[PDB]
Amino acid sequence: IVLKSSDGESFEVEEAVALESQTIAHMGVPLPNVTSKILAKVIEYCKRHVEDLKAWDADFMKIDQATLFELILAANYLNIKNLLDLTCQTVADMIKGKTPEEIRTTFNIKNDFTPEEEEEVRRENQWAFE
Amino acid sequence: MSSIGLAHNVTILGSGETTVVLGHGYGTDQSVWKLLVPYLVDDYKVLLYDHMGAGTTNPDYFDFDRYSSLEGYSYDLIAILEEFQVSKCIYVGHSMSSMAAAVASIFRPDLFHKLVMISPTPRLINTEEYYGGFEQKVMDETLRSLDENFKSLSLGTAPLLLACDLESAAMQEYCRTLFNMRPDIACCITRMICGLDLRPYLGHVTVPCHIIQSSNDIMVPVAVGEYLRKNLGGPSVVEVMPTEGHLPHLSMPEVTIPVVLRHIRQDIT
Amino acid sequence: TALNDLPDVILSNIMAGVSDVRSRNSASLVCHKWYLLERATRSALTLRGNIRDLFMLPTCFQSTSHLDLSLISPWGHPLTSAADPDSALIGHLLRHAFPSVTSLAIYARDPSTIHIVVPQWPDLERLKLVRWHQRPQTDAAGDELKLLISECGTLKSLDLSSFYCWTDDVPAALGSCPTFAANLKSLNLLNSSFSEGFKSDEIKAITKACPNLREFRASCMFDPRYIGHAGDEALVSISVNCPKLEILHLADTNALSSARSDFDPDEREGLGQEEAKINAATLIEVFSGLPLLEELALDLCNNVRDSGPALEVLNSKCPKLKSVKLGQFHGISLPVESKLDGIALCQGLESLSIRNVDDLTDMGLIAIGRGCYRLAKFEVYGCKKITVRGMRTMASLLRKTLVDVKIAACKKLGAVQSLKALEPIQDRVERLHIDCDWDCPDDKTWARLRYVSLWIFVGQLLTPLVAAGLNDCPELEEISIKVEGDCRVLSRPTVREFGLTTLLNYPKLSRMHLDCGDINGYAHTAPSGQMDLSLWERFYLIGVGHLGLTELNYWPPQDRDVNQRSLSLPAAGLLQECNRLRKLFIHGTAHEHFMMFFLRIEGLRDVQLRADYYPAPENDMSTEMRADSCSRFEVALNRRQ
Repeated sequence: IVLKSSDGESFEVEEAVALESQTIAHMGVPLPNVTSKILAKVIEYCKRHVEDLKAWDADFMKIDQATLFELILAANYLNIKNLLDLTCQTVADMIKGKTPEEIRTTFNIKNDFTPEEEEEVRRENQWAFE
Repeated sequence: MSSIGLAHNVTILGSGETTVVLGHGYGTDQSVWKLLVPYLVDDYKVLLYDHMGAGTTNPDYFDFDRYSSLEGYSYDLIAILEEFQVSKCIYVGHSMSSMAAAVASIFRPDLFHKLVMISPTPRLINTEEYYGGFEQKVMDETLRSLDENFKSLSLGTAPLLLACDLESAAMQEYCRTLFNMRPDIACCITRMICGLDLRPYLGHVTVPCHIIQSSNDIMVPVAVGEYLRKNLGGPSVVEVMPTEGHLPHLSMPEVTIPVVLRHIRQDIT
Repeated sequence: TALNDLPDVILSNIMAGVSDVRSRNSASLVCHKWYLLERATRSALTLRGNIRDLFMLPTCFQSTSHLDLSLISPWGHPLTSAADPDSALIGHLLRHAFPSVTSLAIYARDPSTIHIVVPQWPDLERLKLVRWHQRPQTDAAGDELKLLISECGTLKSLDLSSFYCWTDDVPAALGSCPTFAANLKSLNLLNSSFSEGFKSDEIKAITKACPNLREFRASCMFDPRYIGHAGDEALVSISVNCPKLEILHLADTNALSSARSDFDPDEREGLGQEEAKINAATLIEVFSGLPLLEELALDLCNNVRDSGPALEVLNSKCPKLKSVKLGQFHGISLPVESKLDGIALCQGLESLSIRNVDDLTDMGLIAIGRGCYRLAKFEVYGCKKITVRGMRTMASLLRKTLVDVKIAACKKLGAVQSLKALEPIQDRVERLHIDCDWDCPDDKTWARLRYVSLWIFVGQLLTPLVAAGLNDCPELEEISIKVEGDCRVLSRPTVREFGLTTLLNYPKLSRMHLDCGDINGYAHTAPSGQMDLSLWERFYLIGVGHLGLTELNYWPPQDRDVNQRSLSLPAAGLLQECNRLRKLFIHGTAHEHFMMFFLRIEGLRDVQLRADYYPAPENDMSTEMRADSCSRFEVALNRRQ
């Protein structure tokens, strides 16, 4: 089995491993979304996931924001729960100890809270033991 | 309910026509009567309160000008008694709280039926002609420790001086509880106690007073009982029990409680 | 691409991975979409607030499945007061605020609270009742727990490990409705506050009523001195009645005590040191009847001898076994020549905990290390014959897997000996407990060590800890110090301070537990020539302000005769100097004047007085704590803006 990307790059894939994706196993292989590096990483990762038990899985996410976003956005296209978990629990670890401002900075999010709304949200959050 | 009750944490227990008012000494709270309350609720109505200096009360409510003298405490006791429609109560008080109740009886003889005093004293500072307390020289050390604690707390540091840091071995036990409130309030209350002198005013006390002391008590001399008995304007009785320490009604209840109960139930004085 | 442009499903998946409540609160303050997602995905909530302003409850947490109501101020106060007709509104308010609750933890001070709150969720699955105060007097037994049995639902797990009651309440309640007992999959009766454990007959009734149990934990009465003690027949009945058990945890109540003097045979006045009514054959039958066992704990305070053959049967008849905890099981491992036997045949163990084995030698430790080669967590308590050579060799044998070690009360292993014995795993151990025993006679970087637990006698200094071997710990984030002993006989310490400033040696140390609750002294009245507990609190808390702690659990020492654990002036003054505290929990009492000291801490958020010990202060006239003081303190604390 050999795959091809959106821009036209063609990449080979090992078999069996491809049954990991329930979408793929369920249904050459004209998948148009995974783009080169994304498909390479996805297939390579599912390859390791046939046999650093998690230390390869942690190093595997040493990529930057853009690659991680592409990775999760296409792992949703392959409906792979383990990949979804391993990927999302990095975007979740980057929301560790950090002010709202820092989160907005790291993810380029812009505030839309009026000060009274922030007062309301803080008053609500006061009801929880952190 | 009442602001007076909420301010002083007043609790009403038991039933009966006779009301017993329990007044703790300074540096403790109404929880010091936790062992005596069970013996009274079956036949007396028990009123428990914290005076304003206590560590269980709101320090905002503490007025330094009002509570720089014993008359403020006596007026607060009168107000509490009037709030709860208490008349002819039996007041059982620890040291220097019984003196406040005695002054209150001077103001309002009707509100009190008798007084039970546990190691009382009219004046705490010994003079040349009166040996009924401590030398001013040894109380100065306690005041200095309290002042240093307050100074440390004002600067944001830790108040680290304790009653156990005194070398008197009797001031350690007597002034143990004075380090149990906010340091500025502690200084104010301690100076009020040191400046107290009720020897002129004992002749106006007409309600019977029952004095309970300790055998060879190293803190309050036993002669205070005889002095009070001679100078009280009403009937009085002095009993000496084999206890020790500053809080016999909590640390040695199997001895102290029967004596207090007997003096509560005996009305001859 | 921007993060906000992702489909909401994977964003929700990301938000469900945010577990820290502080970070969830931070993330809720990013944008409206993030606020909505966080409010939709918050699963566990521990309600923080006062009982007075409960009607101001936030209703944004409509999706929380685990709700914890046990920590509402004042701590332990009755949520529902039966004398007030209005209390019925609290149940409706809780149901409206949190309609999707499947797991509930509530402080069950009074029966009315249970009757009003627990029925609010028919689809409740797990319930945890907490009570450290006295049991209210009722007409019969089981009446408080019979309010749980709702005839319109199915509870699957019940946790009474913190709910003080009478041991006959549980069998009485479970016997009033067989369906409720049959629906139970987990039953946690492991309460250390029981005056005596369950009798044999009560255990038989409980196991008989609940045949579908998967987990069973109980504080049993194994001492053969008392009539009705649990024995061989009780264990046989447990094996017969509940074949599907995966976790079986049985312990004597004294074995669950925080004070070592309660369960340690060395420190008991001749108590224990007598064989229990358990035989090797009985254990063989019990293990044969439990094929699905995965976690086994039998922590007794009475000796069991020649238990090796039973533990050998364990390996064959319990293939799923991963955890073994034994208390006073002698003859556990006595190898001959080079033949493994006893517990050493259970090669599938992941964690092994051992207490008070008289027969254990160095060879036994070696046999355990060679046989239980998958062991990732070892704990040995009170073995008087094992020395540094055996422990070091066993650590070297398990050097690939062992990351959680505990060496306590062992006579020949002091602090120095324990730290030398753990040399082979020094770069891999993550959790460590040692006893601060400095007088025991006879590269260096703890690379992965994150948690340290210390036990130390009263009046002993902490300063030799760094010289003992715990010198370079770059990753140490939490240290737990427990102090025990009777200080009424001790004189004034020659040194002014305990030595908490010795912890500046560790740069990452930010969380600390200082448990002095097992120090017995004089609270407010020392007799003569004695020092009260304020001196000891100052001794143990001097220098605590120098550490950069963000969290502190402090247990004030107690005067046992008066039954009070008050915070004193030096303790409050020294805790005030901790300028970086985010959380401060004091397991005792403190009056308003000393509690108001903590307002000087700028970043303090979670402060509470948690008297989670038995017995708890019953009312306002038994201690210095007041409800008004708590309300005023919390109002002032949540007012600093």
